[PDB]
Amino acid sequence: GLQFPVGRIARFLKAGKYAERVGAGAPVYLAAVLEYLAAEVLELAGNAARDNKKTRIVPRHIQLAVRNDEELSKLLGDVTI
Amino acid sequence: TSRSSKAGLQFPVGRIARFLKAGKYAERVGAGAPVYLAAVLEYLAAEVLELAGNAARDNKKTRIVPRHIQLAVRNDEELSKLLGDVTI
Amino acid sequence: LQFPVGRIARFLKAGKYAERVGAGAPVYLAAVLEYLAAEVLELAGNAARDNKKTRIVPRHIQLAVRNDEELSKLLGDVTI
Amino acid sequence: TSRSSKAGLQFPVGRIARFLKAGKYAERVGAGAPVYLAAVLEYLAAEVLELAGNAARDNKKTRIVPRHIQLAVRNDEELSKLLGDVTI
Amino acid sequence: TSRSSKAGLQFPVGRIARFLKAGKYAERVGAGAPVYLAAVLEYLAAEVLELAGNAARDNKKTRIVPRHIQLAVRNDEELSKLLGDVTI
Amino acid sequence: LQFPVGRIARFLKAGKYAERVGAGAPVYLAAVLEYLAAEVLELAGNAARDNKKTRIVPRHIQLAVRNDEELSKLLGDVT
Amino acid sequence: ETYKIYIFKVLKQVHPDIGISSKAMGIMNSFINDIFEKLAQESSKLARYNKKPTITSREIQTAVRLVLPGELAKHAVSEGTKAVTK
Amino acid sequence: TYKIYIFKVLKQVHPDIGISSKAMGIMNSFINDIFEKLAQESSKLARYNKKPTITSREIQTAVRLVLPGELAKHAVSEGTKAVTKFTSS
Amino acid sequence: TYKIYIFKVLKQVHPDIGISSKAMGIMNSFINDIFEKLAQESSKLARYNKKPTITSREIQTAVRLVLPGELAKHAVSEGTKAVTKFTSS
Amino acid sequence: ETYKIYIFKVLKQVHPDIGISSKAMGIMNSFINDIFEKLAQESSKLARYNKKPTITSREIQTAVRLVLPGELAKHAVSEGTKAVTK
Amino acid sequence: ETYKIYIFKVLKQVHPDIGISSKAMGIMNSFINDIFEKLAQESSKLARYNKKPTITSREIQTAVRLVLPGELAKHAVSEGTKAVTKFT
Amino acid sequence: TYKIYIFKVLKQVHPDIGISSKAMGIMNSFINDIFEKLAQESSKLARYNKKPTITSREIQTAVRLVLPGELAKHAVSEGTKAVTKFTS
Amino acid sequence: EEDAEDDNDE
Amino acid sequence: EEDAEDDNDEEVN
Amino acid sequence: EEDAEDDNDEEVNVE
Repeated sequence: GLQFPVGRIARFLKAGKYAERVGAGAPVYLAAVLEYLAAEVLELAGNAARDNKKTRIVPRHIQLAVRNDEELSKLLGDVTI
Repeated sequence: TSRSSKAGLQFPVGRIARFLKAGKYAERVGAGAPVYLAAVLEYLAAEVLELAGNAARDNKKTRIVPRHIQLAVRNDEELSKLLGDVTI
Repeated sequence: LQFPVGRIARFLKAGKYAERVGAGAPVYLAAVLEYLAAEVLELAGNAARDNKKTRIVPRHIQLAVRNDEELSKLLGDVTI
Repeated sequence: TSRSSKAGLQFPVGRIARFLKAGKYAERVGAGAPVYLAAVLEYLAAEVLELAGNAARDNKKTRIVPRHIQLAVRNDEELSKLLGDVTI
Repeated sequence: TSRSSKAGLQFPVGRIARFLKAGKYAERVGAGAPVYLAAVLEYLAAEVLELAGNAARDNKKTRIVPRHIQLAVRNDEELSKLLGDVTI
Repeated sequence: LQFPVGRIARFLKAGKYAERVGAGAPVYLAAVLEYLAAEVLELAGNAARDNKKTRIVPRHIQLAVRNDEELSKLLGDVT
Repeated sequence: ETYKIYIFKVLKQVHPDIGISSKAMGIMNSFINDIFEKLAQESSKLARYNKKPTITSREIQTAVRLVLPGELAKHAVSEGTKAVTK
Repeated sequence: TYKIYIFKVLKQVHPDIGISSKAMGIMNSFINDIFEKLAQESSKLARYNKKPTITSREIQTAVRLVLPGELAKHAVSEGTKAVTKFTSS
Repeated sequence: TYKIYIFKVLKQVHPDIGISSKAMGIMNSFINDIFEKLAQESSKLARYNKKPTITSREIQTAVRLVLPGELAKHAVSEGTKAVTKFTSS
Repeated sequence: ETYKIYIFKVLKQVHPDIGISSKAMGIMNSFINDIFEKLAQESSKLARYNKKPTITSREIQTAVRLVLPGELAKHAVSEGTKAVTK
Repeated sequence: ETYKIYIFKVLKQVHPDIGISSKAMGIMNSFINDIFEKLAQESSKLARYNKKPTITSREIQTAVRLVLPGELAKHAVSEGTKAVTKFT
Repeated sequence: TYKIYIFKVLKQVHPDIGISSKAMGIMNSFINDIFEKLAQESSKLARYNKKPTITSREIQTAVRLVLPGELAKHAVSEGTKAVTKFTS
Repeated sequence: EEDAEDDNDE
Repeated sequence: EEDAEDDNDEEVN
Repeated sequence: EEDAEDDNDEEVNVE
C-alpha cells in the first residue's frame, strides 16, 4: 500500500510554524496526497521513457511528462532543467 | 473502514468520534482523539475485567457478578479513586 | 518452522473446541499442520519434476495424494 | 532445559514444570505455566538482587550479605508486602 | 558529533560527559554514564513539563509560569520527593 | 559499519578480563575487529583476481596475509 | 448506545473461560459511560479555552481542493480520505 | 487463511517451483480440513479427561492475587512476554 | 529527502525502471513544493476557522488530570500507542 | 535441589562486579522457594475448582495419533514434540 | 551553562502550543542542575570506593596501539574512535 | 562464531565473491585470536590504571537510591534504552 | 466540508 | 496421556 | 591514556 513517510510529514507540519496544533489525521492525509503526486508524475515519466526506449529516467522525461499533462503543468509549472 | 483495527483496538473508534461531535463537546475533533480515547476506555475496561475475573476465580466461580466487580475495585489502590466504591 | 502459531491459537478458542487452551497446544498443532503441508507439497513437486515442469497445478497434488496410501486415507480424493 | 533459552530466561523451565507435577499441585499442567512462572521467579530474583547490590555499594561493599538484603526489602514499598521483614 | 542523536535524545550527552570530568566527580568516565545520565535528566524534564503544562491548560493558560510548576510537583506523589515544595 | 557489538560486549564482560566494562569498550573493540576483517577480506579478492575465481579458499587468504607485511606480523602463517 | 458487545469481546480476551451476569455487564457499561463523560467534559473545557489555530485533515482537504486543479484534486481527495479512514 | 505460509514451505523443499492460481486454494483447503479434524478430536478428548489443569491463566491470576502493587503488574508483564517468546520462536 | 520513498513509488508502477542522480532531486523538489503549498494553504484556512478543537493533546491532559497515579500513566501509554499504529499504518 | 546457580547467573547480569555470601545466598534461595510455593498453591486452588475442559498438547498429540494414519502419525508426533520441547 | 535550550526542545515535543516564562524556565534549569549534582555526587561516592579494574575505551585504544602494528594501529584507532564518538 | 558478519564485510568490498566452508573458519579464527589478544591487553592495562571510574552502573545505582518509587524505575528504563541505542 | 466518504474512487 | 520425548525421529522417511 | 578525536582519518586508505 502507501509508502510515504507520515511520521516525517507530521514533524515538518509543526516545525515550519504553519500551526502549533495538528490533528493526527492531518499528516496521514497530506502524506497520501503527496504520494499520489509522486505516483502520477513517475508514471508518466516511465512512459516518456517508452517512446525513448530506455530503462532509466532522466530530467528530460519528467519535463516532457509534466508539460504534456495539462493538469500537472498548472500545478508544478514548466519543468526546468 | 477499519479504523479501530488499525489502532489495535476492540472498542469502536468511529462511534466514539461520533459521540464526541454528537455530544457537542467540540465542533471539531482531530482524528487522533477518538483513537486515543477508545484506547483508554479499552484499557480501563480490561483492567477492571481482569481484576473482576480474578476475583471470581479466587471465589470459586466461572461467571462475574456485581460483588466481584466491587471487590476488584475496592482492593485496587488506583481503581477506587476513579470510580468510588462500586454500588451493589 | 514457518507456520502461524499465533493464528492457530486464536482459531483454537474461536470455534469452541474449548474455552481453556494450553500454550503447548497451538505450538504442537501448528507444527503438525506444517509437516503435512510439507510432505504434500514435496510430493507434488516430484510429480512436476518427474514430468518436466516448474509450476504446481491441481493435477500434481491430485496425482500426489492419490498415489500416496497414507495421504489418500487422510484427505481423500482431490477434486480439480 | 532447552526451552528456557527459547523463553528468554536463566531460570529452569523444565525443573519448574517438574516441581509442579512432582508437588501434586495439579495432574495436568499446560506448557505456558512453567514458562510463565520461571519468568516471574527470575523477575523477583533480579528485583531483590538489584536492590541488595545497590545497598551493598551504597554501604561501600562489593559483596552482598544478609543485612544488605534486609535493607533492600525494608526500603521498598512493594517488596516488604511480599516477603515481610527479612530475617537475619 | 551526534552522540545524543545516536542515543535518541535531545539532551547534550557531550556536555554532560564534560560536566562529569570538569566537576572532578571521577577521574575516568565510561561512555555509557553520560548517555544514561542525559537520558535520565531528559526524562525528568519531560515529566515535569508534561505536568506543568497540563496545569497551565487546566488553569486556562497557554504559557507556563512558576505557580504551574509548583502545583504540578505538589500534586505528584513521586515528584515532590525529589524536589520538595517548589519555591516560587 | 556492521558487526555484533552486543556479542563482543558479552564475551568481554564475562569476567576473564574485567568485571566492570564501560559501554564504550565493546563498541570500539567491535569496530577494530571489523576493520581487520575488512582489510584481510579485501586482499583475498585482490589475490583471487590473479587466481581468477569468484570464490575464496584458504590459500587465497594465505597468499594475502603473507604478502602483507603488517598483517603477517599480527596473524601467523596461515595454514 | 451500549459498549456491552465490546466489553464482552475484551472479557473473552483476558478470561476466555469466564462469563458475566446482566447486572455485572450493566455495571461495566455505566462505568465506561461515566469515564467517557468525565474525559469528554474535561477535554472540551481544554479545547474551549484554547485560542490557537489547529490544522486537521479538514483544513488539508480544503487545501488540496484549492491548490490541486480538477482531476488532480478529485483523486487526491480520494487517496487521503481513503488513508485517514484506515 | 494460510496461503502465505504454505508459499514458504514450498520455497524450502522446491524453491524455483511455483504454485497454481487455484492450487494454493486447494492446499489451503486441506490445512483447514485437518485443523478442524484435529481440533474436534482435541475437543472430544479434552471434555472426556476431566482432571484439573494448571495453565498460565492460573499463574497470572495467582500472581495478581499474591503480589502487590505494580510489582505484580511488572511480573505479569515478564510472565506474558516469556510465554510469547516460547510461543513465537 | 523523500528520495528513498519516491524510489519505492517508482517500483509499484515501473520496477524495470531506475532513475538518474538528478531526476530524483527534481522529484524531491516537486514534493517539497507541494508540501509547502498545501501547508501554507492549510495554515491560512486553520487561522481562519477559529473554533474549538479536541485533539489527542486534550485527551491526554484530561487523562492525566482525572486518572490517578500509575493508572494514568498506563492509559496515556495505551492511548499513545493506538494513535501511533493509526498514523504509522 | 536449589535455585542458587540461577540466582547467581541473574546476579552476574545485574551486578557483574558484586559477589554474595553463603548466608545471603541461602536467604535468596528460600525466598524463591517460598514464592514458588505460594504461587503454586494458589494456582492449584484456582485449577482444582475449574471444571471446564482444557486442550493441552497431550490432547493434540493423542488426536494426531488417532487421526493421522501410520507413518504420518509417528512423524507428526515427532515434529510436534520437537516444537513443544525446544 | 544552561540546559534552558534543551528544556525548551523537550517542551515543544510535549506541549507544542504552550510556552514558558523566564522565571519558570529558570526554575526548570535550576531543577535539572540540582538533580545532576545529586546524581553525580552519589555516582562518585560509588565509583571511588570500588577498587576493581574497569576496561573503558581508553584501555581498548591503548591495546590496539600496543598490539596492532603501524598503519593498522593508526587506522584501527580511527574506525573505533569513529564508532564511539558517533563522528562522520 | 563471527562468520555471518564477516560475510557481510566481504560484501562490503566483494559482493560477487563467495567464501569456502573452511576459509570462513580461518577468518573466524583470526577474529577470535585478535579478540583475545586485545581483550587480554585491555585487562592488563585496566589492572594497571587504578583510578575511580564512573560507568552506567554507578549512574543506575545512584538513580535507584536517590529517585523515589516508580519514578526511579521509569528513569532507569529510559537510561537503559538510551545506552542500548548508542550500543546497537 | 467534512471528511465525507462520498469522495472515494471505485 | 503422555508427552514423552521417546517420540523424536532423526533421519527417517 | 588518551581518547582525542585528532586520531580520526579522512585521509586515503593505505597499504
